[PDB]
Amino acid sequence: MMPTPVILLKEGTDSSQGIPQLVSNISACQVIAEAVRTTLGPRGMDKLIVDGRGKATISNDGATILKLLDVVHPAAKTLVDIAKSQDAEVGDGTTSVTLLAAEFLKQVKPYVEEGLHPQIIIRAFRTATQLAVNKIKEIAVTVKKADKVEQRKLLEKCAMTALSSKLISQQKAFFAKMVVDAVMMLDDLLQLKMIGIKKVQGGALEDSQLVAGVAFKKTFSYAGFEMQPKKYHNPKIALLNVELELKAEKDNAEIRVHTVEDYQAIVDAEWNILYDKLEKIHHSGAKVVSSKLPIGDVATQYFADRDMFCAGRVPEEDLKRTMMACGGSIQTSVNALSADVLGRCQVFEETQIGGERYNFFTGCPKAKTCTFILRGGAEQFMEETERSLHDAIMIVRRAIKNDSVVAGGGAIEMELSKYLRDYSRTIPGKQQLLIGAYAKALEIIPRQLCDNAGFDATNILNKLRARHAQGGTWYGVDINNEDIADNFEAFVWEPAMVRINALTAASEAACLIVSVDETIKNPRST
Amino acid sequence: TLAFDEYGRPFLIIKDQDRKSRLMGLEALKSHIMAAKAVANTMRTSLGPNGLDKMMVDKDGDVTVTNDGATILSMMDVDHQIAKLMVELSKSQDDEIGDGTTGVVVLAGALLEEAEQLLDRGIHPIRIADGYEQAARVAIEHLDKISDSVLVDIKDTEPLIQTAKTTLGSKVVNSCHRQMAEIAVNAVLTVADMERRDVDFELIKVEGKVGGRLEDTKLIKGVIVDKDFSHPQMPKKVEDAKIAILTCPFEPPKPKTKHKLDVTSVEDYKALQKYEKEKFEEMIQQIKETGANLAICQWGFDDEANHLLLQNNLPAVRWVGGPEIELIAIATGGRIVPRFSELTAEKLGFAGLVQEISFGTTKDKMLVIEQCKNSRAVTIFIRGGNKMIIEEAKRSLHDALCVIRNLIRDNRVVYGGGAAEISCALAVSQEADKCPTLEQYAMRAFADALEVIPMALSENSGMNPIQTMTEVRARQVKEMNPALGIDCLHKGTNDMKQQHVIETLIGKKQQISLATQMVRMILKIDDIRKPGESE
Amino acid sequence: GPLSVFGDRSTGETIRSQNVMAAASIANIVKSSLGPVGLDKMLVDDIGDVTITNDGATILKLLEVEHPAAKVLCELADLQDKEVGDGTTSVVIIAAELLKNADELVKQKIHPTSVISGYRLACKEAVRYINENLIVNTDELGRDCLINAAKTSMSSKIIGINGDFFANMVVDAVLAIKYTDIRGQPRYPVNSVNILKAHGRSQMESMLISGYALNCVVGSQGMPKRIVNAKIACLDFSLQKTKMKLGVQVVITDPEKLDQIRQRESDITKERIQKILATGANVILTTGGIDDMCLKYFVEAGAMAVRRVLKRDLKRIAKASGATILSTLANLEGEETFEAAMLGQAEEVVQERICDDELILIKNTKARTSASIILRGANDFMCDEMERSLHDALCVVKRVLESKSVVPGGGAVEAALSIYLENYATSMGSREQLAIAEFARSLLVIPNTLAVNAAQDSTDLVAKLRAFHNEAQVNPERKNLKWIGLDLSNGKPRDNKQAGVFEPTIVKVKSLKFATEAAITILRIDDLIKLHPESKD
Ligand SMILES: Nc1ncnc2c1ncn2[C@@H]1O[C@H](COP(=O)(O)OP(=O)(O)O)[C@@H](O)[C@H]1O
Ligand SMILES: Nc1ncnc2c1ncn2[C@@H]1O[C@H](COP(=O)(O)OP(=O)(O)O)[C@@H](O)[C@H]1O
Ligand SMILES: Nc1ncnc2c1ncn2[C@@H]1O[C@H](COP(=O)(O)OP(=O)(O)O)[C@@H](O)[C@H]1O
Ligand SMILES: [Mg+2]
Repeated sequence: MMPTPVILLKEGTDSSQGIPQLVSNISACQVIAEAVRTTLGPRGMDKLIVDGRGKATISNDGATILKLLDVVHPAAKTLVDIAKSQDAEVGDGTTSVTLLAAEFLKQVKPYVEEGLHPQIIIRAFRTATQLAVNKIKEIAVTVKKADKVEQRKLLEKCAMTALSSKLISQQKAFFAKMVVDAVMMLDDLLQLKMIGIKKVQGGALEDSQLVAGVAFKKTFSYAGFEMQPKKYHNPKIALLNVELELKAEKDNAEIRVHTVEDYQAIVDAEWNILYDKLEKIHHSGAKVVSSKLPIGDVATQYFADRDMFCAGRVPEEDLKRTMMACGGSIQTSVNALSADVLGRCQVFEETQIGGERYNFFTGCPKAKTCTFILRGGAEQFMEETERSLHDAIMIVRRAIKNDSVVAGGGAIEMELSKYLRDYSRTIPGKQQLLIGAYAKALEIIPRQLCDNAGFDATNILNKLRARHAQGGTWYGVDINNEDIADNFEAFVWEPAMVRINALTAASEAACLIVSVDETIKNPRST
Repeated sequence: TLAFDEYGRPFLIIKDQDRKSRLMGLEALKSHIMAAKAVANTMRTSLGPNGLDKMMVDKDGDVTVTNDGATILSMMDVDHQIAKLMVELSKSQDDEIGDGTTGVVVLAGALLEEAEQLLDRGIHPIRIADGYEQAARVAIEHLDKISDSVLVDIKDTEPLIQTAKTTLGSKVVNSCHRQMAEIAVNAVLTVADMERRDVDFELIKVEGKVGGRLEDTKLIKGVIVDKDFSHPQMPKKVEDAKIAILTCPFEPPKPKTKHKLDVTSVEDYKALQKYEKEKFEEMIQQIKETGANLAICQWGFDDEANHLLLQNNLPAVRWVGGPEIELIAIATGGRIVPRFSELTAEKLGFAGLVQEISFGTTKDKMLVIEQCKNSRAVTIFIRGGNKMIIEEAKRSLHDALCVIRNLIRDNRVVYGGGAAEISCALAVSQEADKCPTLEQYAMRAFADALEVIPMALSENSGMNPIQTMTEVRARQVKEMNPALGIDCLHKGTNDMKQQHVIETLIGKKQQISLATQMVRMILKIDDIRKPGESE
Repeated sequence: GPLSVFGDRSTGETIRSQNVMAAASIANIVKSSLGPVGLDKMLVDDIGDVTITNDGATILKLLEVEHPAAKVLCELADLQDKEVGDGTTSVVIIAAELLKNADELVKQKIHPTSVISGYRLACKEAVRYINENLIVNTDELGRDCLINAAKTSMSSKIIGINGDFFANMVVDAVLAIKYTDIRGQPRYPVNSVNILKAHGRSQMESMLISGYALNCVVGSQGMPKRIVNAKIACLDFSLQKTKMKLGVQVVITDPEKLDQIRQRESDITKERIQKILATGANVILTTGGIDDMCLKYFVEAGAMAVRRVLKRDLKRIAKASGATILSTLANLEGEETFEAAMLGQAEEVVQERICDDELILIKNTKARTSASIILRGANDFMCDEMERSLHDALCVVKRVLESKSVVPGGGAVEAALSIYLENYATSMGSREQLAIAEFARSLLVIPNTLAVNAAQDSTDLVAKLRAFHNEAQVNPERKNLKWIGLDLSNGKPRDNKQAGVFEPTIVKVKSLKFATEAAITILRIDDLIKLHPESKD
């Protein structure tokens, strides 16, 4: 009843102001944190989100669940972007970054309702975060005896905990051994495009395998592929970027002929153009032909008579992996074919895995790439297995360049609460209610390890705060037994930069929510 | 409150949150079991040789009577994401093995029904899922105890016929239970590469035509295509065919680019007539110089080239498909020639009785190839009384072609009829006491769910489930456990070794492995984020 | 499969989070109207009526609610008026913060029955500590206790002036209606004070009428409107013409007997009016009705007659003036006796000018010397606010004179209970110590709300507040820091003993008993079923 002007404010916009705006932003982050709350820990469940088209996507990753909720709240989009940056920087910090940033707002939620101008909270959050990321670097263990069997065992323990809380229960010793062997075959770039993860429907998780070479899906061929048998003991691969069809036209050629004696010479020349390209592939040992451009019926029957195999319409992502596997080079022009541009393998067969055919390469010792073939019972089952595989790969990718690891579980998150509560009792002012509130907010990572399976989480935090204040600093939460356990001796490991980027992204997100005091939304939504 | 804050502001998190549906509760796991048990109770009546079929109607009004579990769940309009995973479970069994697509859905619904009473006792759903992995591992190792086969693909086809009779015994082909079982055995061994243990189903052409009966289904060694003789006075029977397979149409050679050929004088137009007149005499003479008496062409014929076939006594067919002529060159041993100039006597195919057979009053006239010479491609011609019995026989015999393929991949067998499920249920119960620390109740729920498949065979056969299963299971403990199951007419004794009920090892190995992993993905879920209305 | 109810069912932590937001939706409204720095609100209806008030009972009664957990806190404010009368913004904030801190406990997988049993050990200990740490009864301070307790209630309202004008009128009103009872019970019925409203001069012209102020008119404009040495005749029967009942009818058989019956309806009527007027009665109060024929007998004899007065107003006049409420004729088969010795007495009955209305005043009533307060404000919105603020001020001095015990206000009780209950939770606390520790933090919201509405320092003034109360419990050197409160006009902890910030004991004892009991009922809504409205069938 108050605002009735002749000319309105902007158009029709509503804007909240002050203290009711800030509690509206904190309580909005609590609702979106419930979609990643039950996905923490090995006893954490997954979630299924269906869109309007009917496509079902079952996952437990924070970067997968939060992107499918279609959240339109302005403050709640901050917790989605830190789950996207954790997947882009680390790859396995996802559900922990979103839930810890919501606790930084809920611990100051009784403090923002009673005074406490938020510049003191931003200064206290940046002070506690810099001390938290420094105590991790001063306690992260490392070794000086690398390039041995001990360094490979360090990469396997970080991949088993990365494969934890996924849809893998007893296949931790089988899958994580293949993840470490996948990145050691790569070069010194650690590119994720140099490893193919292809899903084949049909088969259990034990039927999966890590191919040392490459394997493509055997796309649409022509008449002549029931010939050309798949038994090669030492073949050569001709990677091409040319068309092997009779109708290869430059789309601007007009062959004006004058007589019938020269008219037949043009048609004989069009076959002689295609057959000259096939003679360049021949007489060089290249029994296997690969090209991203299609091959017609003429060149398919020519290779069947000369006992040669071909494969057309190969995707460009597969030919780049095939080039690094066999050690050759993709030649667009067939005139420059030699022994230096062809590939070399040992076993090249076309199997029948999952009903569909797959042409797999194996036996090449100079393989700078690999291919991990997944076999599952559903399309959404293999998509979760692919999403769980990317989290284990990106952990062991960062662990090579930085081998400093910390203890898994809630071992680091509890001892950082010890060093911050001892720091808060040595400084005067209003920071005792904010540094200590930052330390109590870090204790939810051992809470969600217990609240997902009961475990009497109130009594298990009194044992964690007593063990870290008395003895070791790597005591966490045991999952099989309902007690505290040393996670460093139980081989529950994780890299140190997983928790460094988790504390950095959660603090910068929590400092952004407390810094906005007005929210203006324009009604034009077309 | 929802859609409003305590300060009066509107509380909107996601878009269209008023028309959303979210369940975490304790009934989110209960809604997954009741949706999966109704699929398992539907497929329970179609299990075993006394399993009754189901009538499926498509969206266009087409009716297909199906019995295999792969096509039943695939042709549904179920908009339920838990039951959609049961469709992909039966599809994954069909793509890998292809025999237990019905039994893998009843087994998955049995593991979830036993987990419902375990959920009310306070057990965590992942703790049941971790207990099923330790229980299914015992069922895999116990299934590899008794397994042997003596198949040599020369004269010992008797284990191969009795293996295919177990797959075909549950379908509607029990009238041809001995005839059609021998068709699927000889169709695989003639096309399989025993050096690589690889079978290609592209070489086995499955065609069907209405008319005749089910006993008229023959294994035609060769190819069966729709014959399209352009001349009606063509001879309809070739005794010794030198088949000239070509991929060039009987026409003057047209290039692939734009030509726009210029004609200036009348001497150039008279040169056009002599160019085509000598071209049709060149394409006909180059076939007759090779000694050929039959031609196959992918593309069409000209009218001028049709009469030149009759003058030279050269029958030829017209407009054959893509992969159809690929099967002719393997069955006859010839080569597919692109042009007419590359024809020779070495690229010709060899065939015996080449003829067309008219079926009643129709005008199809399919090709019948009787004689051959070391062909690696066969064609099964399925006949019947209607299209409902033919399309089912195409699905029934495809399951018989898959169980022979699984014997070449792995030559180990088991004994079906519920004999392997009772023996595997005793192995989990013996290892449940070694040790009953935490997962004692999860392993006993696995053994009680493995007994649902043999007790479903006792229900469909008119017997009693708990009366017949208690007798068979007790006889395997009092002595050494034989191949002891059940049957419909029961064949006298209950010995599966004497009744010749033989199933593959890797068929039942993937039934326990795929149903356990699909249960783990529907037990490890505590939220549903489905929308509301469509629009 | 599931439940086939036609309503709606929501289980788990959904309703456990909705009841806290339902209680916080009510507490965030009334948080801006607490303490001397509190501000009033506006209650606009759909018909156009505007109600400006700041009391916690008047706001929540007119405000419509829908949630079942919201109706508990709204009915909690209605009970505070009958039991205490000023304690009706502080109970709603405590009972909602009791659910906010208990929601943080049940999210830690702590069972709510331990929180319910933990709250009962902290509520009974809070009453035990407040009854052993009082300063003094009403003997040492005397009249200074009644004035300082009255000014604490008026500080949150429109009558919170720096002077003692409204404070002295309330104490002189309760002390003039001292009604003794059996077994030594000096009762003070505050409902007998007729609080009247009139849009007139400023608030400093509010008259304290020693007697009673009747809100009625004389009627006929021929009666003397001022009678000195008046004799009040309180009676309840309509002075109209004699109408026969349903069982009696007039069936006449003779036309000569017609006019004698018609004159008899007024002769019996005027026979009562001549025997109640010959006994010296000058003022006649009637709850029934005096018609135009009977008004002539008061103009002719020179008496005042007031018609259609309230029944609740006649009992306050007849008890204060010694009059007897007579309904009919009586006294052992007497025709017309009226018991003339039982007439009331009054010094002066005068109808004054009350800004374009008529108001009848009775001066000192000669028997009991009652009191009535006539309020003066700018508009009708201030007069409705001045009536609610005066009625809450009358309930404060009523409980102090009845229960001679006062506690220091301004957050001094909530500061001492915030530290004593933390030490109480450490002694006998094994599993319910977390509920007693959160009972102390929920009580701290009363000094926290005083710092927010004053725009002062929040986390430093209350931290300095509990610094003095901690030294008063762990350092037994007679520090006397149990009366440390808040100075909201300066922003520093002050001593409420010398400053005169006094509150009654049962304004916090009954507040902590009603808020703890209301927090138990809302803590047991783990399952909630809402059926569909059955309106059109
Ligand atoms: N064996 C184990 N014992 C106890 N805790 C474990 C174990 N394995 C994993 N965890 C815990 O499970 C959590 C999984 O976190 P995760 O969801 O992977 O984080 P992000 O989403 O950032 O990848 C880790 O914080 C870790 O402490
Ligand atoms: N003669 C027989 N005696 C007893 N049981 C039989 C006999 N023939 C078939 N069965 C049983 O009938 C079942 C049929 O399963 P089926 O529906 O074919 O599985 P899928 O759907 O995977 O093909 C088999 O599990 C087998 O044990
Ligand atoms: N002079 C003062 N100094 C400090 N605090 C005061 C002063 N006067 C009143 N208060 C505080 O203001 C509060 C007003 O409470 P109030 O809303 O009247 O409760 P209710 O709604 O039950 O009547 C009291 O709790 C009291 O502590
Ligand atoms: Mg079968």
